[PDB]
Amino acid sequence: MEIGVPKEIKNQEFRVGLSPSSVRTLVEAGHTVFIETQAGIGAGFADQDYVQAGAQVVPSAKDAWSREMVVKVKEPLPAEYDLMQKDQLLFTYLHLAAARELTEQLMRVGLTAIAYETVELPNRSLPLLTPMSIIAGRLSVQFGARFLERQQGGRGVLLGGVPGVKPGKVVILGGGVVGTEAAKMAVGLGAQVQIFDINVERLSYLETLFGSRVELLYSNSAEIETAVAEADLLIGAVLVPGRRAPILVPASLVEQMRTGSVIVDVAVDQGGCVETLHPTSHTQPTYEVFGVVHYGVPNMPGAVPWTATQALNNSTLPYVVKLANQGLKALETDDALAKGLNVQAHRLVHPAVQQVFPDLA
Amino acid sequence: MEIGVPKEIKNQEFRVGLSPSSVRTLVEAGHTVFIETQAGIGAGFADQDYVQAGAQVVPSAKDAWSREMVVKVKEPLPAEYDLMQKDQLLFTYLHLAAARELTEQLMRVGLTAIAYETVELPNRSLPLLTPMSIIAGRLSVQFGARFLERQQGGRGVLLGGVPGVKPGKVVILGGGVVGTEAAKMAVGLGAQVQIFDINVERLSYLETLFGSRVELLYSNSAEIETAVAEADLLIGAVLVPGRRAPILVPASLVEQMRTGSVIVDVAVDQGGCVETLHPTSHTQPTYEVFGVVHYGVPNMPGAVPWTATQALNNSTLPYVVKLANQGLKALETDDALAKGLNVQAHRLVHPAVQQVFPDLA
Amino acid sequence: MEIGVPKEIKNQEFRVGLSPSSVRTLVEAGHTVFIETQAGIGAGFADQDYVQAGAQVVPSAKDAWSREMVVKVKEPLPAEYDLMQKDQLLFTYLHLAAARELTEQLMRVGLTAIAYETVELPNRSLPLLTPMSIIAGRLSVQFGARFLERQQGGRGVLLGGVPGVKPGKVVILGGGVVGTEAAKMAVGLGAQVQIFDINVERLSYLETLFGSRVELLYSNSAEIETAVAEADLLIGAVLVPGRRAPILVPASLVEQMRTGSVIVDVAVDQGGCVETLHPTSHTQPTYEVFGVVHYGVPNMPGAVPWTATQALNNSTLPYVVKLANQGLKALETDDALAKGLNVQAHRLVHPAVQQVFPDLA
Amino acid sequence: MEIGVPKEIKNQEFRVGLSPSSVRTLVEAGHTVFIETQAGIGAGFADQDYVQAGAQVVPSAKDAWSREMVVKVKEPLPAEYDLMQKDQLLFTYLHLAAARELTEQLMRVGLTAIAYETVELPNRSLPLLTPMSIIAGRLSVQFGARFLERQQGGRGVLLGGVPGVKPGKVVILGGGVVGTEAAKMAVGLGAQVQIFDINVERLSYLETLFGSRVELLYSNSAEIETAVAEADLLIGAVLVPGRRAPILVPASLVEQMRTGSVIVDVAVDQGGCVETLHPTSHTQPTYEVFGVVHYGVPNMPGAVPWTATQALNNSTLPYVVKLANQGLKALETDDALAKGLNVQAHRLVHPAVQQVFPDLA
Amino acid sequence: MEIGVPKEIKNQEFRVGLSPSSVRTLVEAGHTVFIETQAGIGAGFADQDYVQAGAQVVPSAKDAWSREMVVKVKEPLPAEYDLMQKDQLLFTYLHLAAARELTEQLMRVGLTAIAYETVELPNRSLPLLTPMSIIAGRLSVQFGARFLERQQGGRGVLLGGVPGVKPGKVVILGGGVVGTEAAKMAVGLGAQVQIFDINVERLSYLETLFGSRVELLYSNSAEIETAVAEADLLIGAVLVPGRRAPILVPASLVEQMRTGSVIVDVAVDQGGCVETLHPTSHTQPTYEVFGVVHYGVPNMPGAVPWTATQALNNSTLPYVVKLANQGLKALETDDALAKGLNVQAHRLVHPAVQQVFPDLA
Repeated sequence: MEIGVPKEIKNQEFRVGLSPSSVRTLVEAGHTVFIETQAGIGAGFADQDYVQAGAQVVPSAKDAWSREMVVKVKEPLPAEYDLMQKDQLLFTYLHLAAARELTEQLMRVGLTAIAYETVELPNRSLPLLTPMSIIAGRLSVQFGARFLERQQGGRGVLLGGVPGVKPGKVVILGGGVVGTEAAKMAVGLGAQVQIFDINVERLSYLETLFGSRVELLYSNSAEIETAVAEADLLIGAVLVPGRRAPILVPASLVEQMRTGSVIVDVAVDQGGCVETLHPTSHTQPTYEVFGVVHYGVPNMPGAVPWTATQALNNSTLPYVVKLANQGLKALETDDALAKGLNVQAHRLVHPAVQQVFPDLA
Repeated sequence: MEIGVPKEIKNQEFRVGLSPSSVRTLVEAGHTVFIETQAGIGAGFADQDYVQAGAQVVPSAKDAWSREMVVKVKEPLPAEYDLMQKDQLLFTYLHLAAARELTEQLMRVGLTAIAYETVELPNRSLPLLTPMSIIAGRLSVQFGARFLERQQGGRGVLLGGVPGVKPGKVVILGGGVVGTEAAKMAVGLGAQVQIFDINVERLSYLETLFGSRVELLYSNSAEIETAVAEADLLIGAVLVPGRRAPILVPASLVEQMRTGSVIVDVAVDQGGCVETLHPTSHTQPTYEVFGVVHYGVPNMPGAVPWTATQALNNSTLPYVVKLANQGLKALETDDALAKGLNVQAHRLVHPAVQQVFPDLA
Repeated sequence: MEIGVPKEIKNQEFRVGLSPSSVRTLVEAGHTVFIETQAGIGAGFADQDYVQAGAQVVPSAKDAWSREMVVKVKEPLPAEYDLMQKDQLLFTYLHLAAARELTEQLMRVGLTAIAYETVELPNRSLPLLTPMSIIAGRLSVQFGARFLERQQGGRGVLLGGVPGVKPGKVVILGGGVVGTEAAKMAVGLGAQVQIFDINVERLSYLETLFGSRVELLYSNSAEIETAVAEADLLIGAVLVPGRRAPILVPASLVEQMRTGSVIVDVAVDQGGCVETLHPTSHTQPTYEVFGVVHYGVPNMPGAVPWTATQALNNSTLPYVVKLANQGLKALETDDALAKGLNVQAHRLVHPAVQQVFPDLA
Repeated sequence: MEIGVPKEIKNQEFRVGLSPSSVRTLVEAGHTVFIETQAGIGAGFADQDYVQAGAQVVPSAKDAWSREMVVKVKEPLPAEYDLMQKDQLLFTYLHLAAARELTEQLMRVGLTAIAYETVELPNRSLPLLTPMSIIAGRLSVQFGARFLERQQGGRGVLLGGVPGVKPGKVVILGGGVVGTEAAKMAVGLGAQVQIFDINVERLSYLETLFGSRVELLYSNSAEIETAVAEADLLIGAVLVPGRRAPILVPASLVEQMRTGSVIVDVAVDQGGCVETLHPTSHTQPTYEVFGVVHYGVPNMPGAVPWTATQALNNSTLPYVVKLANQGLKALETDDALAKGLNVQAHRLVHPAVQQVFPDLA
Repeated sequence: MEIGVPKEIKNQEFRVGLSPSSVRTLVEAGHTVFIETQAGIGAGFADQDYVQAGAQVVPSAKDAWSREMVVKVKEPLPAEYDLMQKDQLLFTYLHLAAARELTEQLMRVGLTAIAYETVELPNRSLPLLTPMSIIAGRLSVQFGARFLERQQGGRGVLLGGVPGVKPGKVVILGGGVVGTEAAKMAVGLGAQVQIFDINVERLSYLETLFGSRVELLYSNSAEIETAVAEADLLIGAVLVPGRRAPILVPASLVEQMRTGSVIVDVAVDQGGCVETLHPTSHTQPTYEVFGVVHYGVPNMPGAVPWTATQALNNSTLPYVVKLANQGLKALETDDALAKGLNVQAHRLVHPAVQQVFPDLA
């Protein structure tokens, strides 16, 4: 099949739909791939690398959008609305329940659009999101460390301390994937770490990973208050993929934290468990509330496009190939794919999205 | 004895001569301490904290310089030349072999000046520098990680990678204190690590710390070239405390590195083992040469003043107390202290400094 | 019930159907056991040991084959065809889809034959094969190390290296049971290790076992090529228990490997992922192709009969007892046993074997 | 030479001068050994075991004291004063600077007495004490855990906690041998551990043992107060082998501890760093002060005589053999032995003991 | 809803139905809580702590039993029979199949009684027992160590030994939750450890926890005999929650153990795998049989009420809240709760209990 990859045009998006290794793999299965010049460049992949792999490098986005399957990272933007075609297959992150216009737009055109974020397994795991959740957990600690530096605005604490001096204290709210990758990094820098969770079984599993090196605590208001008051770095890791999280950290609690302490909430764009935290821009990543530093820049994984592109591809790849081979039948061979289907022939097919635009259905 | 602590006035210096715990300790031994208001603030110590400890908080630097012993972090600056007095004891980092004027200035006045950096043990270890060298080793990796982020200018690599994706490669030149603290952090973030050193015995000792988790290699030109060419993060850790280091990394080698790779050299202010690296300012911390990012901001420990002040104090403290108790006799009870003596009664006493200003002697 | 154990007569087979501890256990449940003299000897079990346990030691194979249940390790050989009886229960490794004659032979006679290798659980795990797969994974590294010695034909590399010298690189294709036991050993000797697998979830689980000590990579052609080209020891561990494996390592790739490198493929007898590798004999275990050493001797576990016999017994034992107690009814109490049934009363009952000799059905 | 071993008669002393393995070794070198019946029994060594080894088992202490060399664990008691002889060599723990009468007594008689505790190396290490110091460090945590049980009087805390529940906090004052063996055990039970010491170099070495699993803190009044106030188990491990320790823990500090907390001070018999702690008896091992449980039973190693006897012997053995071979000349071949000499021919030879009984000299 | 918590009156029971953190949580959901004075005291919770949390502290048990829901730890005792009321909800450990009278008694009264021990998940896991099983596993080693001390009656062995001396040997029968928590502690003290189990898959999982640090052995009579004969500490951990365990350790085996060895069987009250072990009292915790020390005191977790109360609450809490919110409907929303139901309106509803008092049904 013909597959195109346009360059991402969203602001600060440097990742790319397919890496050179994926392309090569796709080419070995017959398919032919067209990639817009410079598409791979922000992720560290030159056109040359795409050529060695068997890709035809195209000079314009129009030449990349004109194919049967377009494989991207972000949702299409208005600027590209006119490049889309009637019978395409579109495979990327869509987040339709948040873009009425985009949703209508794909409906008018009539292609079939598959969202990475809704392809779901029998377990209800979202295999195409996890890779990004892992990266975000790991980055949270890297950003946190940076903002604890005095020049960056923090109190000036080294997480690991030095023999004879207290290490930094990291408090993590949420013991899932994100919270666990975060703990790995903090423990790696030598910090003292506490993780809270409401699931004891999860707490039990974590002990098999960390032994007694980390404090594993049940999330109850009383313990949270004490812990939080003593933290140098507070990490919100309750990323329950639908509705906002209950506030575990109220502004009153935040007033009780030390000056130059830092908060990072992985769930910022969706809604976090920290009352005072809201999204910020790249230009002004942080703000203070009570002398406590808030970092609210979203899409953490976008900071490491080289790593992030491959991680995503390792997971999307088997799906891309299934689609290129079977075209639309794969939706009737693959249940998870079937679940990724959001729009087709002018119809809104995704039950969850229908619920949001109940009148679009 | 009366001891004063003025606020550091050097640009971007946030550390303070004595922390509250030191003060308290000093007070319990009879001595009385005077600290200029806000002196502790950049390090996270409010005046109140100094009061609980037994310090008298003074409103002006003049009130802090007027004592028998002044305890500081950095060298005195011209602005303070007129606050110094004839029979003081001055204890701080001086680095006289680099400041002719300062040196003359202390000579005119006639106090006795003891440099933290020359107090040396029979082993020739410099007990008052080590604490900062440890912190600098640990920070090198924290800075390096930050500059590998795409928005910061790097290729966009997560050091630890994710299962299924390659981790970052960190190459460390020098297996001493700095290089070893750096490896600890890199290994902690999940990176693949290589350390080079010319001392096999040192390599042998490192294996007792890391087992087979890190590659321990003999420093020879041939291996260095290969390693370096493949690095995402190159760390210069040859901090031989006198003369500049031989260039282990020539510009030609640097041209061979990947674009978006990062170099950090802990020995920048003194002279590093990387040809192309020179000091930079806080305002413009990095620059590119061959698409390779260079970070040249000196005094790494200044980023974590809270941690750095205590670490320094844990080491200087026993000396400060000896001086406050015995005054000038301690130099004749303590050999290491004796070695810290640089200037006294208008005379340049330090052999190494005499060698530099041979006509000042 | 009466249970016999004949001595294994296949060439180079030193294991035995039941160890002394199993016998004792069987005896405590009423059953009586007959074992041919010297049957246990290649595995390190003298007849005396069988006597203390309650076994009756028999002087001939005929005296051991004449019982209601015969428990063995390998398939019966022509030489023994005439010792078999009409209503026996035979429990051993059969591999019928590869022995037309054996299959016919058991059909003529009319006993019921249960194959260790087809007794399968609801998960489709083959509980009676796993023990051997674990041993084979562990041995692969032990053999590999031996063939890397110069006198054995390899380049002369110590896997662990020594401080200051590069360790050996081990590349493992397949992240399942075999590949994972192999990594354990290689990491144990100090080698640098990479594991490739197509299942990310499997890669994720492996990180919980190894942390960041091993490189966990997605199997794609591009990465495989690079890795393989740099390997000292290449281990094929794709042992998909039915059909041959896709060639992951083509002869062209092998021509690119260093001279004195070694390849071991655990799937040799069934068909491996390395093009150039074919079975060899004990007498001439290895051969060279492109200066690259190939080890092709099958049945790795046969090298450690003492360990291998107990491991097998720990797993077969509960089945042997069920059969001795309930006779043929156990097949209607035990689904897994039911699945092990291959031949009974002149009928070929195993669906998979029928598929191979569709005219035998 | 003839060597005797009497049974220890001190109350609650179950150890014995030589184990069976030592005896055997001594016998193989020519020497002949006489041991009083039941001498080994409290340590788990029956007379039979002594016989197999080559010892002659004697029915009375008189038969054991009558030899050229007597090897014991404790000091001789009045009851045995009359069994001693004029030219014996006595080798045991003496602690003369605390027993005027014993000292005079050995002077009257005229034997040469060598104290285990003063045999000292060029480093001033006391090789024959260390073994007991290691055991005491390990036991401190075992006793501490027991007294934290509610029925034993403590608050009812499990040191390791369980996932979801806080672990116990153990605070250790002193980072030497004792303090380090104690930390090993506490970390082993899953506790949260802090160690304080005044030597940073020692703190640095400890990090090579524990990594970031334990908090390594500089001993200053301020930090001690906070730590101590939060402890479940406080362990005093400043066992400076001459004079009493400075009080690190004043009664005022103890009033600030939680009820049901426990204190153990390894230096009780000599004088500890905890104000309120004094020796207690086996019959009433503990007492409360402020609701805080105090354990003051001395000679911790006496609780594990089997382990303690061998540990001691492994160290004394080479000395016992040197003495049996060279008799009194060994003191002029061995400097450390020379230093162990306390009394000889009616003369008090030990400089330290002379200082205490300056008129005995 | 109104919730009461009476003080536990059973002998040596110091735990309490709800901790202060639970109370607070319950109060934040509307409910109001009444706790008898001193109820929390044996667990380390003063009334004051209950007040801060929102509890009303009541002066009598009658004031605590008079509520709609009573939350306790142990079964009601005759002394309280008259405090119970007709429409209460009772939630505690009941163990009815062992108390005919209690059972009848709850039947007369007519409340609904829910047993912690029968609330069961689809897996048949008993979520409200596990917390206690974990604690008991950990304590087994702490008690064992204590009884190996000479004064306590054991041979005088330190589990960890010291370099140069043999460590203690711990043999654990049963590889489940209890046996695994026990191994964690023993390994933590430095002991040599063997675990036996009949499930190889379980043995396989344990290797992922311990690597090669522990010996993982299949439970067969022959190996058990040898192991046991060499043990210093034998731990019975076959706690199959219904019927007694098969005797793995017969008196004959016990006669073969060393004198001063210790046995602890976690399953004592229910019936253990050690023939000679029977329950003992607090007053006389142990007894000897063949010179081998037996510890038979039941309810190990009662020794650490502070830890044990929170652990239990972390698990019961979500159930208590569901009951307080939905009252009796929760039994028809929650299957696990439904399974906890034992008695209601004069009827014996629990199938297992009916089987025991078949005439009560």
